[PDB]
Amino acid sequence: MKRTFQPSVLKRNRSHGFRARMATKNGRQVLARRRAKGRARLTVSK
Amino acid sequence: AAAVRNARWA
RNA sequence: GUUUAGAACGUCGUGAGACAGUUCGGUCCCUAUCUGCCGUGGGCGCUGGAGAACUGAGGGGGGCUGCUCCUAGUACGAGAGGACCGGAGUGGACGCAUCACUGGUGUUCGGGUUGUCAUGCCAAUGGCACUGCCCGGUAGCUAAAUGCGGAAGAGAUAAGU
RNA sequence: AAUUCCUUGUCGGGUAAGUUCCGACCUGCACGAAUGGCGUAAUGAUGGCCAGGCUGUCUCCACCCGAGACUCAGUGAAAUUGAACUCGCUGUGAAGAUGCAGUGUACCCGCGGCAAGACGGAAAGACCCCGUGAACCUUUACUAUAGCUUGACACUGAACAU
RNA sequence: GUAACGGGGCUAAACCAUGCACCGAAGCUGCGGCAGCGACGCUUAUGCGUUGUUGGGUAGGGGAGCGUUCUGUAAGCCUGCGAAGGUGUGCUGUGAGGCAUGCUGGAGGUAUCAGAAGUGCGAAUGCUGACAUAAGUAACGAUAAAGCGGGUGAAAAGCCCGCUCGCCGGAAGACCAAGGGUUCCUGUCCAACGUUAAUCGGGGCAGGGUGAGUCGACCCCUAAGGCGAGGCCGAAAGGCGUAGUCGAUGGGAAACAGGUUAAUAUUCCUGUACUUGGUGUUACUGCGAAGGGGGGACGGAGAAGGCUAUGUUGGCCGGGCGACGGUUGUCCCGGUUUAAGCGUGUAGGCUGGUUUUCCAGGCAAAUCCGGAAAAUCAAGGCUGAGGCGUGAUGACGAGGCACUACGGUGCUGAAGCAACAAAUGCCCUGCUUCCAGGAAAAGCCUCUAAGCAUCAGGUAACAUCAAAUCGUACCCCAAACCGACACAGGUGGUCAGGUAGAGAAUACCAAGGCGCUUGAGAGAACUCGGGUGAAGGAACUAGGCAAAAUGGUGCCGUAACUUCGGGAGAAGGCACGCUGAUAUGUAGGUGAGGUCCCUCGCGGAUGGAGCUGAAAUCAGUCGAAGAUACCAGCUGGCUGCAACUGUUUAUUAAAAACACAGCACUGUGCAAACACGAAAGUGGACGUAUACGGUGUGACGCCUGCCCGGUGCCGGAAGGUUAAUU
RNA sequence: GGUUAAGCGACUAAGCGUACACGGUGGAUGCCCUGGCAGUCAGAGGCGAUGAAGGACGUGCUAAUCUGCGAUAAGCGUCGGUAAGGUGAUAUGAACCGUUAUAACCGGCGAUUUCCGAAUGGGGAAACCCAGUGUGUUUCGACACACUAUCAUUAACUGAAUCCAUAGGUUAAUGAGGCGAACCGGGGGAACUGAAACAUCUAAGUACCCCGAGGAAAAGAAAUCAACCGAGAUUCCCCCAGUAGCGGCGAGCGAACGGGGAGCAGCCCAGAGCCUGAAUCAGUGUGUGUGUUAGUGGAAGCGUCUGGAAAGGCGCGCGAUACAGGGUGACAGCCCCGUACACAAAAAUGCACAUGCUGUGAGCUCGAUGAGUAGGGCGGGACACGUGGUAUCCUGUCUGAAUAUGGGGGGACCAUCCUCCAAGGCUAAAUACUCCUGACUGACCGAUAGUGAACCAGUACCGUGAGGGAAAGGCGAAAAGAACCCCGGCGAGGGGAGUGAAAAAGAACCUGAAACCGUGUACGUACAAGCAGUGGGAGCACGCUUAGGCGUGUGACUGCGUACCUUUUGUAUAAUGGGUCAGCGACUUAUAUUCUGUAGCAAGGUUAACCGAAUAGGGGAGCCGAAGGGAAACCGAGUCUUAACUGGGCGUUAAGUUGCAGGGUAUAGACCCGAAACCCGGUGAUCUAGCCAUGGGCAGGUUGAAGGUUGGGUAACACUAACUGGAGGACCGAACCGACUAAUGUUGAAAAAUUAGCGGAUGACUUGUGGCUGGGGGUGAAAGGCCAAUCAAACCGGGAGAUAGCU
Ligand SMILES: [Mg+2]
Ligand SMILES: [Mg+2]
Ligand SMILES: [Mg+2]
Ligand SMILES: [Mg+2]
Ligand SMILES: [Mg+2]
Ligand SMILES: [Mg+2]
Ligand SMILES: [Mg+2]
Ligand SMILES: [Mg+2]
Ligand SMILES: [Mg+2]
Ligand SMILES: [Mg+2]
Ligand SMILES: [Mg+2]
Ligand SMILES: [Mg+2]
Ligand SMILES: [Mg+2]
Ligand SMILES: [Mg+2]
Ligand SMILES: [Mg+2]
Ligand SMILES: [Mg+2]
Ligand SMILES: [Mg+2]
Ligand SMILES: [Mg+2]
Ligand SMILES: [Mg+2]
Ligand SMILES: [Mg+2]
Ligand SMILES: [Mg+2]
Ligand SMILES: [Mg+2]
Ligand SMILES: [Mg+2]
Ligand SMILES: [Mg+2]
Ligand SMILES: [Mg+2]
Ligand SMILES: [Mg+2]
Ligand SMILES: [Mg+2]
Ligand SMILES: [Mg+2]
Ligand SMILES: [Mg+2]
Ligand SMILES: [Mg+2]
Ligand SMILES: [Mg+2]
Ligand SMILES: [Mg+2]
Ligand SMILES: [Mg+2]
Ligand SMILES: [Mg+2]
Ligand SMILES: [Mg+2]
Ligand SMILES: [Mg+2]
Ligand SMILES: [Mg+2]
Ligand SMILES: [Mg+2]
Ligand SMILES: [Mg+2]
Ligand SMILES: [Mg+2]
Ligand SMILES: [Mg+2]
Ligand SMILES: [Mg+2]
Ligand SMILES: [Mg+2]
Ligand SMILES: [Mg+2]
Ligand SMILES: [Mg+2]
Ligand SMILES: [Mg+2]
Ligand SMILES: [Mg+2]
Ligand SMILES: [Mg+2]
Ligand SMILES: [Mg+2]
Ligand SMILES: [Mg+2]
Ligand SMILES: [Mg+2]
Ligand SMILES: [Mg+2]
Ligand SMILES: [Mg+2]
Ligand SMILES: [Mg+2]
Ligand SMILES: [Mg+2]
Ligand SMILES: [Mg+2]
Ligand SMILES: [Mg+2]
Ligand SMILES: [Mg+2]
Ligand SMILES: [Mg+2]
Ligand SMILES: [Mg+2]
Ligand SMILES: [Mg+2]
Ligand SMILES: [Mg+2]
Ligand SMILES: [Mg+2]
Ligand SMILES: [Mg+2]
Ligand SMILES: [Mg+2]
Ligand SMILES: [Mg+2]
Ligand SMILES: [Mg+2]
Ligand SMILES: [Mg+2]
Ligand SMILES: [Mg+2]
Ligand SMILES: [Mg+2]
Ligand SMILES: [Mg+2]
Ligand SMILES: [Mg+2]
Ligand SMILES: [Mg+2]
Ligand SMILES: [Mg+2]
Ligand SMILES: [Mg+2]
Ligand SMILES: [Mg+2]
Ligand SMILES: [Mg+2]
Ligand SMILES: [Mg+2]
Ligand SMILES: [Mg+2]
Ligand SMILES: [Mg+2]
Ligand SMILES: [Mg+2]
Ligand SMILES: [Mg+2]
Ligand SMILES: [Mg+2]
Ligand SMILES: [Mg+2]
Ligand SMILES: [Mg+2]
Ligand SMILES: [Mg+2]
Ligand SMILES: [Mg+2]
Ligand SMILES: [Mg+2]
Ligand SMILES: [Mg+2]
Ligand SMILES: [Mg+2]
Ligand SMILES: [Mg+2]
Ligand SMILES: [Mg+2]
Ligand SMILES: [Mg+2]
Ligand SMILES: [Mg+2]
Ligand SMILES: [Mg+2]
Ligand SMILES: [Mg+2]
Ligand SMILES: [Mg+2]
Ligand SMILES: [Mg+2]
Ligand SMILES: [Mg+2]
Ligand SMILES: [Mg+2]
Ligand SMILES: [Mg+2]
Ligand SMILES: [Mg+2]
Repeated sequence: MKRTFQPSVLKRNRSHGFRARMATKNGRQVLARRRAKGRARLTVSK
Repeated sequence: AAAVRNARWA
């Protein structure tokens, strides 16, 4: 039965990618929080 | 989780 | 049925809604540890060991009944009617055993047949299609099939004589 | 009558027997005309009722074929659990006892089964009530408010007519 | 289950009345011990034969202590002659405790008196970790099915090989996209992983493997949409949006066949092609846009016709003479394959064609497009399957002989045709028809402006360069993706064999791929999935739930009612196999040779061979049964509700609910009402009352009566009342 | 003696119980710290277009990762320091480089510094794609550099409608872009909560969002206060004082004057001269002084004992401006590193003083004296002050002066009197904070603690995403990490051997507890009923004793005896809690106040900030007490009440105050755990709903509308017949889609499916790939449905330890 997750690399990068996040300050604040937290992977982009 | 069984009375 | 969330009627309420008013629809989970119960074993005991056949303390099962016939168309009754007591026969329900008979089943027996595949091919067979679909059917199991059972007799009694 | 409480109203039809169904009656507790009324072919995994066929649905279950259940080998959970040397009865007792009293019964221990009890397991009860709890929703509850609308002033000046 | 003496039992072992005994409590008294308190004797912060008396206890109040970690005491003391810690034992205090010791351990520990607290745990469905219980119980994941021999190995039901059996075969096969990311191949290993074992594996480990001018991506082009210079708007942030710039799921240049690896291939190799640019040479020469025009370029449904894929049969080639009757035969088996490209332009589709002339149009211009006229031609042009030829004296090819590591390698290699059937593929982006009226842009073609017209540039022919970069293994309806699992689930596209059949249904098979990662026995109850059933036939049950039954084609026949369409497949009935005949293989379809005609070809007309091939009738024949299996409607009658197809509570409700066409009311004059937005703006709508929004009703038929008091709405404005302001 | 009879009769343990012994599992306890926690004293408070922060990919003798570094890639140059050893770590090895100064290492200064990222040539799904221009190369295929973002400012050149102009346009210069902890200023700005409800109010101008800046920021040089005396910018601390006041006068909020301290600093414009470059400030060089960024020297012990090892014991010394610490085989002043002291800089740089240039103007005189402003009306806000009688401040709105002969303020207002001069600016110090650097400290933690992280931790892992977020330390002194032999599958595992003090330290490694699970021994147990114990007690076993019998284990048999906690009038209760063990887990802290105890002083007691070599001392600013009464003025051992009290009320004999400890109260989370919710900022339409764009799919078999043709009929129709036609949210039925019934399954094969049937199946169909709508919002053929397994208000983070009269 179809579940909530249907993988799509193009959709995934357009939704949460580095350029999508950095386009707005609110997403840029996510990067600031993840940089402050010390995340190994800042964004979802490979 | 669960869904409160309805075997209850009135 | 009642008893959620859907919906509708009547009714109440400005309304959301409400009504032991009504209508339609609407998830019933648990692999048994213990007690209990039904079966079936292991261990040990019972004073040498072992193999049998018993006694029965105790416990359980079973305990129903109709209708005809004879007594007797007698007792009783004006008649209409019609027995007690006692003795036969034949059923119902229930229970037990059994498969000789009557049947069921008998995907392990035999045959018929459809489609297709294979055995080189024909013929003859086999596979698969619910046992392909069917027709029969041994033993066994089985009831609807057929045998049997309920008692009589004692003891002590209930109410009552 | 999806609307009738009394009520299974009354009558008729259907059945051996019909609180349902169908037809009427009107006594409409508490129908009613676009919050539509009455009819209506067709349509409907639509509701109710009836008939034929059909059958193990049932009288009343029997047999057979498979998959489990059972035995062996291997792997190997779970919910639950205060501790247990965890019997019946009658009575008592936070008022329904394996555990108290009295009394009866019962050698020790598995296996296959059945679920009567352990107020069995599941989930800090959804019903009821409570808290000067929560939330949504309603309105002619309260207090506001967006919006809409009214006028004054400002943006905004100059003739004429009443 | 006696159950109304606790029971036994009792005729006193009951009751009544007198006694004298005895039993009976943590009460009382003895004999010790501890503590509190009161007034004393001496002495008294201490204490004394003190003495008297008190000492059940929750909430709670008061008082006094133990122990733990840390600081001072402590650069002390204890300690490798065994510290802490742990584990025993002994002693001791009213208690929390203390002391000492045996063993363990192997380096710290700490008196005393003070000081400070993360200072004392059984509970909180407490938290974390560990370990039980049920329990060696349930389960080991679709009932598609396995069996044997051999091999490897320490070991084989599970691995490998071989021979059988069974399952899928519109899939359980093949190829992809998406997604995964090495799972691919080889070697090696069996701890863990695999619901068992495992020599095996999608496990561990080590190597190897993905080769492109043509396939994709990238690239050019745009859709929805995103971003957005300036700009507009907004407390700030920001919002909207122009020019622009992104964004495929769409539009744009080109490759096919054969061979080859353990794993890659339209990528490598062989053979044969094609395309777009760059450069150079040569010839002929008007070029040219951020411009114009054309083109690209487009629906649904339906109807055929022409084809191919493909299949069948025959022919041909090769092989077979049959494990058991027959089988030299009209017998049996197998093969009978060849692309892109190039040439031809066919069936067919579309369009009249060719000049000259004029013109306020196509933002300017235009020779182009669009217009106006005139002339002349009976044609011309465009598009397009397929076939044929070439590609191809090649490749492929059954098989053959030699070698060899079961592989293989090398050599050779026959026929390689026809008829028929036939698509959902192609012609077809066609044709016909309908209303709901069916992208864009660029590449491409053409036209001229400005700017060059010796040049440049354009056209044509050769030669030549260049075609980068990234993806390419493998899975891809699943054990590799989404579901926590090697999960009875989900997941888009392409391919579509034989027999029967209308069919992609269904059954049996081919190619191909599998038997689903625990088995072996037993053959109880009971449960699940099924089979059959005497007699009755809904008596069952809320209810014919379920099951059983019906089921096909042809023909006959078919009611009430109806909106005339229906109802209707109404109901109901008849015929179905096989063989022969009509007619040895028919009607029909297809159609060669041959013979005429051609302004000549992929031609036309005859012609009928050969193939393919129903349907009907008659006769015969078998069985209980001929739509024999699978497959495949139960029917009728009354009635409520909703007109109907549809929609809905993903995961207990599919309905009478919602929607619905229709109807009516009302708002709305377009800078519309309204809605989203502090606003700009956007939607409404690039629409204009024959429109749009809101509301209610809910096809159709017949109809929709009375009330404006209340509450709303609309209109009026004289009067009463009334804000800011003055 | 034999044979019978009767009575009694131990010995059995499948197993089990208790005790003990020996193990297994497990990792508690103890010990340990290259990790944390809280501070002290300093420094440093930014980085970035000269390309940051943060990454991606590379880079070694390198397979991976870590740490460095960037194609010059664990590095290169130079200048110093230092050097006999050295090529970072896991982590050996290999191949080498050095050894008296070009090994290596450290520091200063440079060079290089791929790709992404403000990212800046364009684009983009970050680490990728695609260019343009120009210079220079040539092998004629190409190649190498450089430049090309936007905005602001400035200057040139050009350049509309439109004649000039202006807008606009093109260049060229500068500057800005981003990141970063807290502190600061400003623009916006909650709710939970408290009020035992709840509107004003509180929470709170807090949380949060946004803008901007600095090492501090801000504020700041009186149109200020005072009160008839005076003070003299701002900021900060202690008082004043929980006072005056504010307030559904409730909850609560809460000054100022004045005083004590820290630190002090004043100027410029609103204009012209006379003087003149004056003072001062800013640039820069130039030295000095003092730092910073590498370093150098640095005292003094032997013997003996125990022991694997001495730093321990026992002897006898020595140094100390060094007995701070660390390490070394057990506890080291003299073994080592250091420490106390004494020194050091080629180069860079801070700070301070001096000095030289470049600006900069000092002084004097005469003027001038901040207008849509003050004020006012209206509406709000800020002042402790909520409109109140409300001054003062800010202004959305509407008005509107005086102007030194004048204005502002003195808490309504007026007069008088004091005080000051707004409508222009600048200004150090005292103050706040710590991402970061260095040193040091702790009655702070010691692996369930301390940061989430002592370990390759913001990792593994979870989630679409925002976001959430772990577990996991210890062999020994030295790996000496067990050669060799044996069993086993050329295994695993084990037995020997060997190493070591010890393997009773063997890598599943310090110590090794408990639950739990085993082996052995003793005793008990197979006719026996129940919280499993207790009192009594035989027998057996065993240890002492000598026969006194005790001690230990077990325990037949027997009297009595229904767990614990919580909550209750009341529980064996069949009421709640708990499978067990171990670890952790709840009345604290700060301030204020009262009371008690105790100590000190005493009609007095005591300081706070601050100063201070500083727990001393100074500082008495203040606070409490010694006098009260009254609303108050006032009076006073009295006073008030009243006209007045013989009165009556309250007072007058009675020691307090400051510490420490403790009992209460108050504000903070206030003993701990637990809500459903409210508010704020973000993340989600890869699921689902709707919509948009672009593609795809729907085997087969029926019914046969309109229309058309040909007849028949009509004057023509109409009408009628036949044949063509192929209409439909048409029919039957696969794919596909739906999900009506039943069974199964219900700790599933599956957190919604399977099997057999069922509905639709050319359409209001279905589907792929993209896109759009976001939380009081979406979307919804409408069920309160759906919006990532969550919906009558999603998810994540924050307010937040909301609140919880309840358990
Ligand atoms: Mg019901
Ligand atoms: Mg059910
Ligand atoms: Mg049940
Ligand atoms: Mg027989
Ligand atoms: Mg049979
Ligand atoms: Mg054959
Ligand atoms: Mg079969
Ligand atoms: Mg028979
Ligand atoms: Mg008798
Ligand atoms: Mg007798
Ligand atoms: Mg009698
Ligand atoms: Mg009724
Ligand atoms: Mg009747
Ligand atoms: Mg009726
Ligand atoms: Mg009505
Ligand atoms: Mg009406
Ligand atoms: Mg019906
Ligand atoms: Mg019937
Ligand atoms: Mg368990
Ligand atoms: Mg029990
Ligand atoms: Mg009882
Ligand atoms: Mg059992
Ligand atoms: Mg049962
Ligand atoms: Mg509740
Ligand atoms: Mg109440
Ligand atoms: Mg007493
Ligand atoms: Mg007492
Ligand atoms: Mg200490
Ligand atoms: Mg300690
Ligand atoms: Mg000891
Ligand atoms: Mg040691
Ligand atoms: Mg504690
Ligand atoms: Mg087993
Ligand atoms: Mg069991
Ligand atoms: Mg089983
Ligand atoms: Mg399986
Ligand atoms: Mg085998
Ligand atoms: Mg098959
Ligand atoms: Mg792998
Ligand atoms: Mg493989
Ligand atoms: Mg093994
Ligand atoms: Mg592998
Ligand atoms: Mg190639
Ligand atoms: Mg490539
Ligand atoms: Mg292509
Ligand atoms: Mg925009
Ligand atoms: Mg802009
Ligand atoms: Mg595309
Ligand atoms: Mg069309
Ligand atoms: Mg063909
Ligand atoms: Mg033969
Ligand atoms: Mg033609
Ligand atoms: Mg491939
Ligand atoms: Mg492959
Ligand atoms: Mg799941
Ligand atoms: Mg999975
Ligand atoms: Mg699918
Ligand atoms: Mg069976
Ligand atoms: Mg059957
Ligand atoms: Mg029958
Ligand atoms: Mg029969
Ligand atoms: Mg009945
Ligand atoms: Mg039924
Ligand atoms: Mg009908
Ligand atoms: Mg009815
Ligand atoms: Mg549902
Ligand atoms: Mg649905
Ligand atoms: Mg349903
Ligand atoms: Mg309606
Ligand atoms: Mg009226
Ligand atoms: Mg009215
Ligand atoms: Mg210690
Ligand atoms: Mg409150
Ligand atoms: Mg600075
Ligand atoms: Mg030195
Ligand atoms: Mg002034
Ligand atoms: Mg004013
Ligand atoms: Mg005001
Ligand atoms: Mg007043
Ligand atoms: Mg007031
Ligand atoms: Mg005021
Ligand atoms: Mg640990
Ligand atoms: Mg250990
Ligand atoms: Mg006994
Ligand atoms: Mg006892
Ligand atoms: Mg307790
Ligand atoms: Mg209990
Ligand atoms: Mg419990
Ligand atoms: Mg005191
Ligand atoms: Mg002092
Ligand atoms: Mg004083
Ligand atoms: Mg007085
Ligand atoms: Mg206190
Ligand atoms: Mg408290
Ligand atoms: Mg239809
Ligand atoms: Mg259908
Ligand atoms: Mg239908
Ligand atoms: Mg959901
Ligand atoms: Mg809410
Ligand atoms: Mg949150
Ligand atoms: Mg708060
Ligand atoms: Mg809380």
